[PDB]
Amino acid sequence: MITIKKGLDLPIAGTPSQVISDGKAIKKVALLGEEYVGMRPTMHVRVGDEVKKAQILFEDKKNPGVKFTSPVSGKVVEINRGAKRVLQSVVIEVAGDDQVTFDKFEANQLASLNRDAIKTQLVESGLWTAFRTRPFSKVPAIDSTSEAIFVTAMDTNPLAAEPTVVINEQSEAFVAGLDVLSALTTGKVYVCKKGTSLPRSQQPNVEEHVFDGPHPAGLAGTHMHFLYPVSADHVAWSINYQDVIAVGQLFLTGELYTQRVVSLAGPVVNKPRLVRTVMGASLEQLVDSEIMPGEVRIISGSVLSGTKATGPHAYLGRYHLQVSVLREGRDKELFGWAMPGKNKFSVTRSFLGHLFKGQVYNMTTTTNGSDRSMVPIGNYEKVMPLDMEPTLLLRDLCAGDSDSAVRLGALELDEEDLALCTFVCPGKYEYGQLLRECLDKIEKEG
Amino acid sequence: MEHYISLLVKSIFIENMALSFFLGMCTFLAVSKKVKTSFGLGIAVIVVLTISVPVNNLVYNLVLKPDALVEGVDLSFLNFITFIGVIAALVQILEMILDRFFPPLYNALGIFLPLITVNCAIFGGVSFMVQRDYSFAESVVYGFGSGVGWMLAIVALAGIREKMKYSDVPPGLRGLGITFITAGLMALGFMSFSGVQL
Amino acid sequence: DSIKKTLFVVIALSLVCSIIVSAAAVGLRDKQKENAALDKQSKILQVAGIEAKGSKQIVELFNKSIEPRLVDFNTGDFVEGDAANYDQRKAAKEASESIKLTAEQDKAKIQRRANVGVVYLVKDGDKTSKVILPVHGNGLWSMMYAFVAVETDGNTVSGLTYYEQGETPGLGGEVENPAWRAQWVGKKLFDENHKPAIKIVKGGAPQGSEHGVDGLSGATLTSNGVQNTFDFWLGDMGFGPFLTKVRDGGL
Amino acid sequence: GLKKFLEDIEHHFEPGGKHEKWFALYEAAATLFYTPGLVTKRSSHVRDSVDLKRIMIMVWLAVFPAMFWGMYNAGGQAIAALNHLYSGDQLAAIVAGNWHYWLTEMLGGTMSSDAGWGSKMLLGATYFLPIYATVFIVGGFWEVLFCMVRKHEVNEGFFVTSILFALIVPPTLPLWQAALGITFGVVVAKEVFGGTGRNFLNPALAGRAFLFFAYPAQISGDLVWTAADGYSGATALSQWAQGGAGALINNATGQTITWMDAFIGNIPGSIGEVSTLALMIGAAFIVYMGIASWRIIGGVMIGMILLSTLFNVIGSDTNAMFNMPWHWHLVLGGFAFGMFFMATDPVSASFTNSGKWAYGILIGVMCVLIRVVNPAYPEGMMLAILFANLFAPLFDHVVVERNIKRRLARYG
Amino acid sequence: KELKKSVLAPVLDNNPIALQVLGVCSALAVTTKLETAFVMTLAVMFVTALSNFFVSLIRNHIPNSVRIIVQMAIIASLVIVVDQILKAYLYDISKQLSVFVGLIITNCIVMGRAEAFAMKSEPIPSFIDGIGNGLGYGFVLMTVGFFRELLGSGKLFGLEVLPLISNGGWYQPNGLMLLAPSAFFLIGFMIWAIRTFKPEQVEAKE
Amino acid sequence: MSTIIFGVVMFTLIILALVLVILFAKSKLVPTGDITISINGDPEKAIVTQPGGKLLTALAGAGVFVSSACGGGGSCGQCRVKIKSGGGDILPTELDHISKGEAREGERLACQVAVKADMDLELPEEIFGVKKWECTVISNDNKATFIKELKLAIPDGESVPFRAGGYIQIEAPAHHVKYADFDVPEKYRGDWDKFNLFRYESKVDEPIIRAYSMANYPEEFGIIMLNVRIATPPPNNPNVPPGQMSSYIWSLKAGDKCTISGPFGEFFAKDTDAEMVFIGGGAGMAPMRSHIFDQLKRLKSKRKMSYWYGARSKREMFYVEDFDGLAAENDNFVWHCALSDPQPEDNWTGYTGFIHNVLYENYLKDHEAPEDCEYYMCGPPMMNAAVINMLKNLGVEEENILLDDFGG
Ligand SMILES: Cc1cc2nc3c(=O)[nH]c(=O)nc-3n(C[C@H](O)[C@H](O)[C@H](O)COP(=O)(O)OP(=O)(O)OC[C@H]3O[C@@H](n4cnc5c(N)ncnc54)[C@H](O)[C@@H]3O)c2cc1C
Ligand SMILES: CCCCCCCC[C@H]1O[C@H]1C/C=C/C=C\[C@H](O)CC(=O)NC1=C[C@](C)(CC)OC1=O
Ligand SMILES: Cc1cc2nc3c(=O)[nH]c(=O)nc-3n(C[C@H](O)[C@H](O)[C@H](O)CO)c2cc1C
Ligand code: FES
Ligand code: FES
Ligand SMILES: [Ca+2]
Repeated sequence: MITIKKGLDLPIAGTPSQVISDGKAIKKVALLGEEYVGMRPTMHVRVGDEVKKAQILFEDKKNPGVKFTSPVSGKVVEINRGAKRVLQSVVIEVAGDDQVTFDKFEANQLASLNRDAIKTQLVESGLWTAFRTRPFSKVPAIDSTSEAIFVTAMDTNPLAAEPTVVINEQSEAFVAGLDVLSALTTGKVYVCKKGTSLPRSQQPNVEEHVFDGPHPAGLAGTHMHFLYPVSADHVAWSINYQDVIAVGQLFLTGELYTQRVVSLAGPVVNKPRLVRTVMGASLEQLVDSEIMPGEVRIISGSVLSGTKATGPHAYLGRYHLQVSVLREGRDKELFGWAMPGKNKFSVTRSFLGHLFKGQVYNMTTTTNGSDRSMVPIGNYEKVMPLDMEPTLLLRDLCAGDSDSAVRLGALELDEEDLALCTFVCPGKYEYGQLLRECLDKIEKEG
Repeated sequence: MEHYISLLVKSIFIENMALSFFLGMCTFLAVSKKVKTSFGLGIAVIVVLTISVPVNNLVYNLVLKPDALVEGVDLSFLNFITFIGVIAALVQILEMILDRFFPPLYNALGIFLPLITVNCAIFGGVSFMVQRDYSFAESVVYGFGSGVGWMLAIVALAGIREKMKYSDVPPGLRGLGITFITAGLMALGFMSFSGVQL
Repeated sequence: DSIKKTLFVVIALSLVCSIIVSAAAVGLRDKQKENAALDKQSKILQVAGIEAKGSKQIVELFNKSIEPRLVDFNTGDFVEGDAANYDQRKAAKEASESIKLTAEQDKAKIQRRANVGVVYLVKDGDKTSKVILPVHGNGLWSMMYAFVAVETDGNTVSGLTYYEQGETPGLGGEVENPAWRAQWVGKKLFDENHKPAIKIVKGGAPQGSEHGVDGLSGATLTSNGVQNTFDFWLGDMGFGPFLTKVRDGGL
Repeated sequence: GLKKFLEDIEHHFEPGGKHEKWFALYEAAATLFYTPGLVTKRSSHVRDSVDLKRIMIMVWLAVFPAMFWGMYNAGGQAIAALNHLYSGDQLAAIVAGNWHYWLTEMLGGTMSSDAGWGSKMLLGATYFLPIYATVFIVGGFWEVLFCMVRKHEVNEGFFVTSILFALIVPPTLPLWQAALGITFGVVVAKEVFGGTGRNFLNPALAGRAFLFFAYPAQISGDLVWTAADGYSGATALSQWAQGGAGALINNATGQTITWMDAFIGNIPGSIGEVSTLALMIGAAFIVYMGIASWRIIGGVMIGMILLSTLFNVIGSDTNAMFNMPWHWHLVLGGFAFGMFFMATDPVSASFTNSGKWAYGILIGVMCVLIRVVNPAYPEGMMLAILFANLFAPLFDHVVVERNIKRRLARYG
Repeated sequence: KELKKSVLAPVLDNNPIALQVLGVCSALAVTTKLETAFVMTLAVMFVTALSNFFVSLIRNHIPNSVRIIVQMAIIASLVIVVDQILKAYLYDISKQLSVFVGLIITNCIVMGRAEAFAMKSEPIPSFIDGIGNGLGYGFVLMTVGFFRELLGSGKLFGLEVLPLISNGGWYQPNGLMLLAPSAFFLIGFMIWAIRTFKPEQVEAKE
Repeated sequence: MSTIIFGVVMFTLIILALVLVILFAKSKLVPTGDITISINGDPEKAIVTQPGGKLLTALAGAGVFVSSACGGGGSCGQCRVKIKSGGGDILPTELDHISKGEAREGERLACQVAVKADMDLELPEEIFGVKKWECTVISNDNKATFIKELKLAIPDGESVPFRAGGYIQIEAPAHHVKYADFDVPEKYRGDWDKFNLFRYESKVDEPIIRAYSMANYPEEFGIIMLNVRIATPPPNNPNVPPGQMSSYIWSLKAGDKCTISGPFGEFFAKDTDAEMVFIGGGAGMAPMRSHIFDQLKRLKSKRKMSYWYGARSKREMFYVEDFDGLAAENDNFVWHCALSDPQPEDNWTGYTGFIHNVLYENYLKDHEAPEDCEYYMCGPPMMNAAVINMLKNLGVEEENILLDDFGG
């Protein structure tokens, strides 16, 4: 067992009840072109075209061979574009039951399969986009291999679903997916989980590793740092439990499996629970008549690392397994910075709120302060468990020194790994964007 | 034993050649960007000084000191030319030796010897040795301590200038002005060993 | 290129440079020595009360009035030698011509003392009006060198002048203040028992003090150095026997 | 009310307005009374409650016991020293000769020896408040000037620099020298480097080192630490260097300085460095909150104890400072003000948990060294913190270079 | 005129100490008083001009193996002559200037001009650029020594212009102006003021 | 007097001793032996040379001509070679044209490489087939007011093997020519005497080397066609010397002789099915004629093509008949021309304005997917900056935009 002690379990209101129910009826889905890192789409559909499930919508110019396929069967109704004609989303209206089908295998043939056949079926079905390479968090090249595939069978995000409830319903598909991954990988598959039991794959290279402690204990970056440190010449792949279930279903049935079980929670949600939905479902229909009145922010994913869902971006992300809704904090308070805070959360001990242990806060989207330079009081060390120097790495990210950033780390990191550092900064810095800029520089300069 | 360690501590701290005596300031203020390069330059300074000061002490005491050869003849007006020629020749010969025989030590520190062949730090060290009338072991210890103090100061300035990657310097001060101000603020801090008589 | 032309060039250049250098360096030695000496000559003429400006008048008056002599510290009797060119500061470090000072004997922290010291007799006609004793001691930052003029009795002070010091220009560098140096005229070096009685007093001196001069203000660590200087150089190891000889008579 | 008045004049200050060039001063007063009211825009849609304002107000509130005790102590020392020297019709002419005295007697207090805690604190305030006001105004001028010319928003941090500079100076500083010192501290040490969070030295002990080297007679000696006209008396790190622990004596009262007197703070010196008890009371609060560094404090303590014990062990028969124990170094001078409030500056210190220990140890070692073996200066804490501010980045360099070799071995 | 450009460009356009870092040691050391700064300016002018002249005379015959030996022989002979002249006539200034009279040999201006310009140019222009670089160096030396001597001691060239309190006046001298960091601060702010008016000298944001 | 002789003799002996000792230390410690330079893998044709010099002069002797544009000195960036074994360490100036990702393979600028140790070079895939020619000028007809077309005849039936978009290098000895020597017809003369640019003249004292892009396609055997713009002093300060080589090629006329050196090039077209959009201007008509004629005639590709040329006036236009003949026989190609200051004599009913505005408002704005085309471009400097900026605001990736700046 690996035990993490430096972190933060966020005490935000609206924790869900881990009971799965049926969600709203969805009539539109979409594929979001800005959430794939370094993706430049070559469109294969026009507004008015009719599509089938698992039918290609666009490809990648910078990643040859990768296909992004439709989750549902219907009609392309919107191709949204933004600044410099950047693709924002391709919206599809759900109508009919059409699909592209593939080959099906027995549950006992999957562990002994050709890597090229597995890769071909994955790329053609469009489920190859479930993987992400570390470093740079990009979809793998269809002609590459990795010696470590990390399965994320846990979750420590705030207001998140609990993977055991979902896996106990698709044990067979989960085991089939692990059996497919054991043949796809060159080496070992790491099923990172909590102490509770899960269905076991029985291939000799599929191993189970238990992680303990608060967030980030459930992020793939921590697992890679502790089990298989990555670098420029050691790359690992990452996949979550629902994508493994989808892989198992694809190889057992010959059909693309597009079924999510997401957590709908937050301080302004009446009944927080797990709901059944579809890949890319419309987030302005999934939350209809389920939130309190007022002005709120709808988020795809966690409040720590997520995308604000407004307008053309208001669809469930690809790598997201939860929806979060919280109020907007736009009040101005007379001497609000000098009040004794019984309702104010902080990692420091400057407020009265920490003296009431077991409290639950109705947190808003407020930035509790103005933008200021970094005065290091030691907050980044309290929340970062990896074996790095937080303050100096963040100052290298700020100053824009890419080389010393790579030396001090920055290649084992995602934008979700600096979410707590963005959280606890007294200068109100956003470090995910600085890390993405440094990684873009490092990937462009050869 | 106490006589030679007090001289070493004095040379390193009480009388710094970088921040107290102001010798070698152009190279000090120009090669202070990276700690690795400053460390290499400081090691080259240590070697050149510890080899240059004793040899010049020997040459002076054998030739140029009053009454060294003939009673009533002192050639103390050849100090400057003799010292500078010996320093230059010694540095060039050491550079060629490192360049041919030991390539790794050449890439390590021999690549700094052109910058040090004729520098004010070594000339001032030899001049101070002549003024202070040192013995041979005293000259060795003094040269070593002086080189070590110069290296310490330049590596500290390099560390500060690397920490300053986050600063926001006015455009007119960017570079030389802010490096001058930083060296002055370093001397203000090194002024703490002033009253010590060691 | 060619070694022959290289050696020709370097040898010709060496000759052309060395001729000029060694001709200029030897042609100016005597002028350099005179310029070095005139500074001490002017300091002594100033401490002796005589007014002089310009090397002409300085040399004239110093040669007509002041007479250097050599005094043996151990017995305080005159010794014959070359007094005009004696170098006490370099003699003090020589092992044969000096003495190492015991920790308790070293009250002024000078750590050594030459066997013979040079004194200067201010002479009017052939009568000895005063004697100028060179004293030195350790202060807070540097070694401080002074010139004290004593009258024939061996007690009364006629002047003081610190010609070398390196103390903070506004705190302990005030030993060069004319208003402080004017306090020394008329003081007494010894008491009724002929023991050192000069006292540097912290916090002002009572008006009418024959033995006390004002200490420096904010500088009690350089004022201690001056006190130690005089305590030593008026003692049994300093100018004590010579000053007793002067008191008895016959400068 | 005040909210309405603030948003109605906001059009005057936006570009093109009647008073646009004074916008940096309006946004400061607008955010001081009311919170900005902004929202998160990209990610981590919930933010921590702490900001620089609370950090600075918490460091500012911690020095109030020390400030008030320092004012009271300055008043009491001045009154005792005055009643020791003068009496009768001399005391009346000395009181009428100084405004610090006749203002204290005008506002209801008394300058006689039967004065209570109320008139002593008044007399100490008549010395502290002008210095604080001058420092604040003259340093804020340069802050606002740099922010206006460079188009920044004025930020807190000088709120702490100004008070920490005003409490580390003798009660009798001239005001023009305080202005010059705060000017050198703010402009040369902080603002030419970018402002708060972007320098490398301690801005308040770099304006005290300006006045210690430039005007050394008004910040040293025996005439500056008790505000009594014509009173000359030494402090206790100067009385120990002269004759040891047997020489610690208060000449104004004719009593021996005990260990409890220096710990409580009944001794002369810099306005607010005298009460170790009050300094500890404030430091415990700012350390509990996580704003100050207990690693730096422990390093300073370890270094002081080690070097003082070594000096006590090896001993000396000509130097009296060789026999000062560790519990006497603690309560004398500005050791505890510096250990607690000035060494713990986050911007000048080290950025690594392993480097903070070495930084504190160097501060303590250098303080004890400059105290004992440097014959010219009674203490060495402004000189030891300024020295360690130069080698703070080298310790981070060593720690990071050790961390990078651990990475390349694929174990980090 | 071809002359005035060559003599007046190294003063502000291509200043030695402020653009070509060469020459900081003597500028930091000898600028506590103004007489020493003047004498050092004149000495550096003389040595640089004549060394450029002679190196440009013999530039064609210098072997590449012993170039440094020959150039330093010329420079050291000139500096020895200068030091022997200073001791005979201006004795007191030499004592205050003790080691930085010899350090004119290793001053970077004298050697960088002999290497960069004198080996490649005729004799009469090398005298000219040596005089011009000496003027550019003396500009900074005199400008720094002015402030240091005025505010540190209240005197200019030894003449009392500000009456000190310990001489019955009103002025209290600044002690840092006689110490080490003051020269660093003065030269830094001077570089700031120079690069403010001529903003083509500003360095890249890197 | 006794001290002077002793001082002189000891001065001279000290200096002579130091010189002799440093010479003797040098004699034993520097090789002066010989090093061998290695090429692709063949034991034959391997260069041995003195350690004095760089890689450029060492490769220059053995008949191996690397692209040495901009007369070396670390400016062009085309003197790049791959070094297998240990050569010399990188220089910060070489980092200007070579990135940290490229340098790993072994790319270094040959100019800054200092030959003192043996090396192993892997030269770029058999470029040993480079020649130095001498040709007879066929014609020097004037194509525009500031552009002249130089034709050359390769002797003895030999033909230059090159690809569309490549360039040759033309070397010229020291000379002196006056702008009155130029044959500038009265059609384009009126603009010259307005500035009286016949005044200027230039002279050089050592030979110069420059590069020029060919204006004919590979299957046009036995000749080389170029477009050479005259490089006159700028208008702000006109007392600067004219263009050295540009004033020479304009001084040539029929029958004269000049020398050229080998086929080079990097501005090659990609082999896909995507649409191509050729943008040109000024002397950039030289590669754009070479690319277009290669596609429609030699390769006979059926891709969709388009050419957008931007001139100042109709007298500034040329090669019109050649393109109008292609647009008639082939229905894949289309041609458009846009003038900045159309005159009444031009009889102009067409596009007016800058070419980056004409291309956008007419064709690209309504295009179904402008990011899917290949853009080739060559023209004046601020025409490249205006077009690239317009294309970036449409979503086009720099991997599609192929730009050949005329030597920066
Ligand atoms: C691969 C390649 C292909 C090319 N193809 C072509 C082509 O097809 N057609 C074409 O026309 N060009 C082409 N060029 C450009 C051409 O080779 C050169 O850019 C240039 O024309 C060389 O001519 P020049 O030496 O006579 O002009 P230069 O002398 O190099 O031009 C210098 C310019 O600056 C001015 N100038 C000169 N000295 C000074 C000074 N001291 N101070 C101020 N101003 C000064 C001159 O008046 C002139 O305008 C190509 C370049 C490359 C690299
Ligand atoms: C050139 C134009 C003329 C100049 C203007 C005329 C002179 C100006 C002079 O009076 C100064 C004030 C300026 C200081 C600024 C800096 C302070 O650090 C800002 C500050 O107090 N911040 C705050 C403190 C607290 C209360 C708690 C942390 O919250 C804050 O808002
Ligand atoms: C614990 C803490 C201690 C501080 N100590 C000082 C100090 O000693 N001197 C000072 O000028 N500012 C001090 N500051 C304020 C701030 O750190 C200082 O202005 C920065 O150095 C500016 O970059 C302190 C701030 C904090 C939070
Ligand atoms: S003076 Fe130029 S380097 Fe020392
Ligand atoms: S110009 Fe020859 S390499 Fe750049
Ligand atoms: Ca003596």
